[PDB]
Amino acid sequence: FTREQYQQYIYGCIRPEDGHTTRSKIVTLPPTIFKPYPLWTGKQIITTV
Amino acid sequence: TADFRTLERESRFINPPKDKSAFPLLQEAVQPHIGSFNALTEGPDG
Amino acid sequence: LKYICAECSSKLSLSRTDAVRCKDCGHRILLKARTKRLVQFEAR
Amino acid sequence: EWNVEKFKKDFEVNISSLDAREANFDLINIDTSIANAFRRIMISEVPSVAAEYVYFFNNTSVIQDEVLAHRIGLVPLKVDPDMLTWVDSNLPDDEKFTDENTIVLSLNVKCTRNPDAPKGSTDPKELYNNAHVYARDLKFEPQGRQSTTFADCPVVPADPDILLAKLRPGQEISLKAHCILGIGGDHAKFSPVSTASYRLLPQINILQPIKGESARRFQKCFPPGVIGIDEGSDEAYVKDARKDTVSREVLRYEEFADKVKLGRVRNHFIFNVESAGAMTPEEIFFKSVRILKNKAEYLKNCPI
Amino acid sequence: MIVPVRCFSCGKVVGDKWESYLNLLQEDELDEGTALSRLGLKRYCCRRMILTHVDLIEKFLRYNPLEKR
Amino acid sequence: NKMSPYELVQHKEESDEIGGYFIVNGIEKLIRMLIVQRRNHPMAIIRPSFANRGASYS
Amino acid sequence: EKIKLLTQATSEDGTSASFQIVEEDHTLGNALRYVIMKNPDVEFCGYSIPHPSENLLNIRIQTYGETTAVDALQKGLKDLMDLCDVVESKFTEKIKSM
Amino acid sequence: TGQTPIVKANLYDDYGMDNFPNGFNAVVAVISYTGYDMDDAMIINKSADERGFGYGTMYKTEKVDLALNRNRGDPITQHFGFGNDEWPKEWLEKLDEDGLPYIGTYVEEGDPICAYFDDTLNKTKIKTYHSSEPAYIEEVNLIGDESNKFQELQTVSIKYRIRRTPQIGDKFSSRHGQKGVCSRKWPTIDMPFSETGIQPDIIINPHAFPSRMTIGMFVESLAGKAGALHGIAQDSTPWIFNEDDTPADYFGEQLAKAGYNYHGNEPMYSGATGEELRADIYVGVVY
Ligand SMILES: [Zn+2]
Ligand SMILES: [Zn+2]
Repeated sequence: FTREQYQQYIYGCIRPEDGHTTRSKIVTLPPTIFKPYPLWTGKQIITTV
Repeated sequence: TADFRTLERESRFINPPKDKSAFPLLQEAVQPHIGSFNALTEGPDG
Repeated sequence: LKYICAECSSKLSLSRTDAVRCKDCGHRILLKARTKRLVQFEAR
Repeated sequence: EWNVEKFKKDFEVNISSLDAREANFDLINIDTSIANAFRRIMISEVPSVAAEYVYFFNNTSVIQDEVLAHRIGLVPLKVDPDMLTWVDSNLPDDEKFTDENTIVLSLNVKCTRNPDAPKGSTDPKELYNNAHVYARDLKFEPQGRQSTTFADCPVVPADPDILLAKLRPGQEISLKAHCILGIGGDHAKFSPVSTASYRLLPQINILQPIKGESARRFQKCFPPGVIGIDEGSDEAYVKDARKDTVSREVLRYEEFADKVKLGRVRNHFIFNVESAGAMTPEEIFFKSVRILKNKAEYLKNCPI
Repeated sequence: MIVPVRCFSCGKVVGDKWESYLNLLQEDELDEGTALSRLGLKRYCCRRMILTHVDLIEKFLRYNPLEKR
Repeated sequence: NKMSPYELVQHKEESDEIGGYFIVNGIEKLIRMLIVQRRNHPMAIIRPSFANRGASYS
Repeated sequence: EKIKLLTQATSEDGTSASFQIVEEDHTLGNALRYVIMKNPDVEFCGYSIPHPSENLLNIRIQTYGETTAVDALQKGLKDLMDLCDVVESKFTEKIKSM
Repeated sequence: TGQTPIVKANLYDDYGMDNFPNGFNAVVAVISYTGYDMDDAMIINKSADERGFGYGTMYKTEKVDLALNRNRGDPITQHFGFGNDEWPKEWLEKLDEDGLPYIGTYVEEGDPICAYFDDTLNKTKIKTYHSSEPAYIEEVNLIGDESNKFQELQTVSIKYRIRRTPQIGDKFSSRHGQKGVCSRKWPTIDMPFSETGIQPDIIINPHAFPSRMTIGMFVESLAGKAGALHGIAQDSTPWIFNEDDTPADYFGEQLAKAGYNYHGNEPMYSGATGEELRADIYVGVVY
């Protein structure tokens, strides 16, 4: 997942204003692959979920 | 393949047959009901 | 004329204590005809 | 880095065809997020005029009233949606339908038996009088100041042969219909578009050369304008990557499971906008990029 | 019962094409595949409206309570 | 009884209308069919309730 | 009452803040999310619908600093405006040539 | 508006079932897209039945009998029509001068359906609509009594019609036992869409197939789509296919001659995000 896709799947399920988060700010992870362009593996979706 | 019987389905909707009915196989589905009441009045020995 | 014979489709009226039958054939079922009135619909 | 001048260099439009109803055109180097945002407006949020309130005075026909009212609502009306404004729903019915908000349509048709029909006829157009009610029988009645601004163009339906009802003698239909604006998110009758959707440009990538007698069977597994054979050497190439329906027929044959792959150009959209009749498909897409600009402009000025 | 205006999938106006279709099957002796293509019905959602319309209103209309018989 | 499907329409019934049913108080009733033992054939039957006709019944 | 800053999700610094837009579908929320993820100061951004049967739309914007989350939203609405002003011009330049 | 099926047995046209249409051909995609259709549920395109997809009505008839409280020639105390008392002018709207309702009037709960004058109380009582679902009055019969002496009317049959637009929670089904209620009339711009431009007006889950093993619905999808393209109907009376001529091969080679996929699939896109989906989505029309 690219960075626009990665941050869309997290806010589509957390939504901090309904109090599903515990930090009042969505924290993320560094991507799995830095070069040539950043990508997040789908393991790492549920890691930050 | 089958066929859509358009221009025959449509013509039979406009004017029904003045002779005997189309689809005679539907009339044989109730002959054990129709022909059973017809035996009460007609047939052999009255 | 507010009624229709169900048999012969002749339109007719029906006064007080009058017999329910068509004046043209002895049929006992009258159909109340539809008089022109506003009926408001939403086209949905 | 992204900029509005970097997008202005890479974006271009490649228009294929025009017609009074259908327009085929392309958007290059634009996102799927924006190209979907244009077709979601063309179906749902671009206005059109359709019949919403139908006022039956008499209906003794076989098709009942809410269904016959529903069919008048689905009739497309050839009228410019810019010629009249929006209604306010909270206003009462005396003050809501003004002549700047509402076009009135009437349908008065009576059926009677034709005594001059030939013997043994079957055709109901000759055996009866006014037996079929069409969309052209919806007569336009201008009220107020719209007898002048619609004198140049009356409200005729876009498809005048739409069969509304069928009648037998003795039966009649008498109604009035107030048609107003609305969007396709409200009801399907306000979408001014038959269909508006994109397919992305397919990318037929021949990996290994298909020279020989396998270039008549590789050509057969596509639409005929897609693959051609080269003249200077017998060699299948891509003539036009637009004409292919993505059928993946080459993947059924194990001969071509190494020599070709079927990708997709991820930013070359092919819009196919088909108008229902009220507007040109040039104008619907032109409104839909104006609706999205005004939609972001409304949030830019509203206080947070 | 009667021909549907504006087919159920895309929204193409279809209801003006019933009486032309029966003209293009009886007078012009065509099969159903060519007649749906000549009327401009290309998408198969549009094609299954005129191909599979029953037109059952003609069977309803022979019960007219407003005329003698 | 012998009406054409034209004549069944003119007598308001239905064109290909099959009968079979009684009309009772405006309601279309139907007497069902029952499956039942064949006529005129004596079939050998083992039932434990034949023993309960008294003593020594098999 | 069209745009509304959700006070229980905003930050005191102003860098992180949620927004709630009434009667907006995926049409604007996906287009606005793409344009402001092109900003090299936005850290997090995404849109979400709380329930499809209610015409509501939430949008998160979190940024690295040196800009508030409202000032990011105002830039992304300006640049989604200008992106619709160049797809309007080139479609007009090709329909005049035709 | 019923339709005749694309995919039908040869016994269908032999029993005259075209006289009685019981459903409609629907563009059915077998896709997990929605999230609202898992166990047995299913969705409709919203703009499908804004156009009249699957619309139906319900007719309900009650008999208003004014002569069931007396016996043997005693004078009738209850007459249809209005009297001379001060009865409220509110119910001239629903009722005619003879105490009968008009044809086509919209009647919700509490509205009068007939007015009758009484003699033992000297007051016009109305009978009212004892149902919480609103209706329209379609026809009013006058059931006259048959006797040697002629009698004023005491029995009137009134028929209602009720608009049953397909709401969500209504059960639809296929011709293979795939029942299920409707979840949400999903909007057209949010539905998936093919490259041809169409959108499926029914979504069924692919998880309704493996435990149920209704492979006859997968092959009605091929046979339905390959028939609407060529304008033909295919017979589907059973055991016309062997194990050597599979109908996946019969209706597959018809879809290849039209330019569509052999396996019944189509490239589809999402309505929400607008992206190319992974695999070609399995579509086609079933009844
Ligand atoms: Zn009479
Ligand atoms: Zn269509």
